[PDB]
Amino acid sequence: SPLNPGTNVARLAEQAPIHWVSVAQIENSLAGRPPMAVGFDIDDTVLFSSPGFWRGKKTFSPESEDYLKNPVFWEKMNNGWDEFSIPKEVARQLIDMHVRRGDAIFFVTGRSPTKTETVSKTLADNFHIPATNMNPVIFAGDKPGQNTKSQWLQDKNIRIFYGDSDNDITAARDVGARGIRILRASNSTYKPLPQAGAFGEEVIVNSEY
Amino acid sequence: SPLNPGTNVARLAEQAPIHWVSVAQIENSLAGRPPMAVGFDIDDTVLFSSPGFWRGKKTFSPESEDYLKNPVFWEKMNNGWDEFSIPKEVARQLIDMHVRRGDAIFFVTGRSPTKTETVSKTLADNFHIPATNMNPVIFAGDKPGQNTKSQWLQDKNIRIFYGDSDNDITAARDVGARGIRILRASNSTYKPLPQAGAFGEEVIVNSEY
Amino acid sequence: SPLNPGTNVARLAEQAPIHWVSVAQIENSLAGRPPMAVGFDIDDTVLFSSPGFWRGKKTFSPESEDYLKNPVFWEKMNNGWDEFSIPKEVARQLIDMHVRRGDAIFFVTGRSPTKTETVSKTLADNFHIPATNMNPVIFAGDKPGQNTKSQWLQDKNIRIFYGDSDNDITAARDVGARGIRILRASNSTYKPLPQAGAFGEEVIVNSEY
Amino acid sequence: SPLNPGTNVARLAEQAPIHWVSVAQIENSLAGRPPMAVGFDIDDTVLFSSPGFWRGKKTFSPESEDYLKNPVFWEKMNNGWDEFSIPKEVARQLIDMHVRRGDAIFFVTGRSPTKTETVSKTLADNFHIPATNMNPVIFAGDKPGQNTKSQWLQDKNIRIFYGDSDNDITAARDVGARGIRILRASNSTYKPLPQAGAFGEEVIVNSEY
Ligand SMILES: Nc1ccn([C@@H]2C[C@H](O)[C@@H](CO)O2)c(=O)n1
Ligand SMILES: Nc1ccn([C@@H]2C[C@H](O)[C@@H](CO)O2)c(=O)n1
Ligand SMILES: Nc1ccn([C@H]2C[C@H](O)[C@@H](CO)O2)c(=O)n1
Ligand SMILES: Nc1ccn([C@H]2C[C@H](O)[C@@H](CO)O2)c(=O)n1
Ligand SMILES: [Mg+2]
Ligand SMILES: [Mg+2]
Ligand SMILES: [Mg+2]
Ligand SMILES: [Mg+2]
Repeated sequence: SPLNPGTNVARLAEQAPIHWVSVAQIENSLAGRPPMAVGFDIDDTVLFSSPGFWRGKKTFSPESEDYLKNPVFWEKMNNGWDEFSIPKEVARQLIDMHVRRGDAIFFVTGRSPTKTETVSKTLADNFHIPATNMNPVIFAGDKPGQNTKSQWLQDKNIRIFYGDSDNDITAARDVGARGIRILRASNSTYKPLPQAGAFGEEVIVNSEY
Repeated sequence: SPLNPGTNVARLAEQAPIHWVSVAQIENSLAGRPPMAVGFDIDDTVLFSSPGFWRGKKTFSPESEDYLKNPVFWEKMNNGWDEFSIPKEVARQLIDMHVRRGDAIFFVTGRSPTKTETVSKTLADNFHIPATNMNPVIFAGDKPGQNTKSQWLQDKNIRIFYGDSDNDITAARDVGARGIRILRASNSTYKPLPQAGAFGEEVIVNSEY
Repeated sequence: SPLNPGTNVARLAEQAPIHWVSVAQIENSLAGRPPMAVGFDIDDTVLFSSPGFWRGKKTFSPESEDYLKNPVFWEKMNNGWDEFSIPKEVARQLIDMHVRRGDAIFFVTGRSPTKTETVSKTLADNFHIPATNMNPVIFAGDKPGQNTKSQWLQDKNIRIFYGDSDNDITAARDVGARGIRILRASNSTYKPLPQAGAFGEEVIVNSEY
Repeated sequence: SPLNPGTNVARLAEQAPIHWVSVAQIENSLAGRPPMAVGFDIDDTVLFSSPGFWRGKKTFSPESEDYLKNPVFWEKMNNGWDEFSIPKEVARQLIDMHVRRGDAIFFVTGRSPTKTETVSKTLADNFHIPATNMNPVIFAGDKPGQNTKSQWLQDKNIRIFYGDSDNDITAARDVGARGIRILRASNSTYKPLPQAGAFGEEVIVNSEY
């Protein structure tokens, strides 16, 4: 592409028509609503867990995505590799806000279920989630052709679902819940990045970290 | 204010929590709604009229804002200096869209009223507004015999009001109309620029030109 | 195009590889250099003169660019329509800086020469340019196939040339002068906007106003 | 910190005066130059190693920065925790470009030295660095028996040094090498982010991933 592409002020100022929101705006929108269930995606929503998925790929399938169907990978991923996962600031702020509200907090992930998992502990510890707000992580798995999260959102009566992927937002849509998008960091190993805002949903500002 | 201030990617990626919308999205939101009255502020909403205001300030009050109280200025500004005003593309798109809907187009301005005005003609001609959708400019304000912008919005049953200033949005909200913000161009002489989105209202993307 | 196009943080943070500079950085780069000749383009560099060109087009050739070859247009443009031209802040700052330096200031424009012109006066007055730094505007004209500015930059020994158009920067290149780009405002009627930085030249930050 | 802070187009279009460059532009600047030594900082320059530093801080000093002085941490960090570090694309492109030139690739780190290290292997493997271009990581610093980064750049005749921290740029400048800045990712745990461009140096676009 051109050595010196240049730019112009129409481009510099250009904004995609995205419904951006802040955590404060979300909290304000909920003012006075009693405790309810809310849910969070995990990967690239509350944890930058690319370190573990990157290790998994290099270890289990350097040339493919097969590691994601490998039980030996999931056993490592769910039982300690989140020691290297970096909690997202947007998640600290959202989880603190939902604890303030007295909301029930659920995590619903496309990760595969394993025999044991330490992920619930990592989340409760890192985010300072009290026992009463915390719920064990739901490992909904990944099955092409099905949104495995939708039925879980329904079963737990989740009213807000935060996530980075299109299927997080459409899971919320499927059940009539409010789907709010978090930006996936640009150094995530899960590419391409989704188009945040592509269902006209709210997207949290500065939510890449 | 360092010579080399530098930057960082948090700053570079930072977004204000604005509800950005497009003309297409606004149109979509009105699908199936019958013809209705809509209204526009003039200055920095549909016309970049700073050229006449710049000339007016230079000619009539170079050291103050007194020109805005000078009938000699307004007679000039409302009877031909808009030949030098630059129509905004955002306004061309909105007015085309509303005309296509069969909506009534109103312009409500805080410009001081004059004996005659040719601003209505300028607007109909520049924006190709059909006679059936066109309405003579309304001069609203707080002088004896005048009615306020809010009062005129109620009178004409204006359901959507477009403008760049805080007072355009509040005038709409006070009567329960939908106030939609247009960005004031950075080379406008009316400074400082407003904080578009300051009341949580919709702001049209790229609406500075 | 899509109703809800969305975005992602790689896009939000993306920067074109442009050599951006500030006026302070330019002045610093010149520290200790004795008085020299410098030159400025006029339209969209020091004056937002779109009001006059817009009036000219609508008056003289609503359906074409023929007004730009019409002597009756130029006579109006160069003898008063700049009363509506809005001086650029970047130009105030650059002209003040060159006056500080004791530099000779030239304006070299692609506007056509007329029998009389009041543009030199408008510039000296609006920018507070002292007699000794000021020089009468050079109306170099426009002739496809020739950069009419290059020979003028050579004749006046201009060492820095500021401008918004590609031919301003290449005029400076032609003569071995330092060509520095100003951003053309997005509400200029001269479209399309140039790609600032496309010759790897310095571009002044925030220079659209 | 208003609930609805709004924005304006001056802010939206605002650019810091940074000398942005691309990898293509850097390569172009070296055209015809024979093979030379170039060097890279490691952390947040070529590896997003925050996962290991995050784990290290949690494990060894949750309430302080003491882990960076703890030999037990460094033995872990330099002997396998980089399996969880994420290579930066900007580094893949730069290292490919320099390898293609036949340049010598050096890595100079302020990480504390350890009895053994497998970081050199991680870097050669991840970046596909041929044995003829590869050099074992240099641990530079101010401990007895060590030499500083500046000293190592002189020793190896490193002509270009890439890094994200101020000290990477100053170490280059102190010995007359070309210091080129890479953006630290916003989800790095090393905070605050540096002001890339703080010394007027080149900064690589989009170099946060
Ligand atoms: N420099 C400017 C530009 C626009 N306006 C607005 C638009 C109306 O014409 C006028 C109403 O007083 O003020 C202004 O006050 N000053
Ligand atoms: N959280 C972090 C991340 C990186 N570094 C840098 C990179 C080197 O590994 C180390 C040198 O002390 O510090 C750090 O100090 N702290
Ligand atoms: N590089 C990858 C690939 C997948 N996943 C996540 C998203 C899915 O929900 C789950 C199974 O694919 O793991 C991830 O975080 N990073
Ligand atoms: N819409 C336009 C068209 C032209 N010009 C300028 C640039 C040229 O130098 C000169 C003759 O075209 O006028 C302008 O400012 N605006
Ligand atoms: Mg996810
Ligand atoms: Mg207005
Ligand atoms: Mg010009
Ligand atoms: Mg570093």
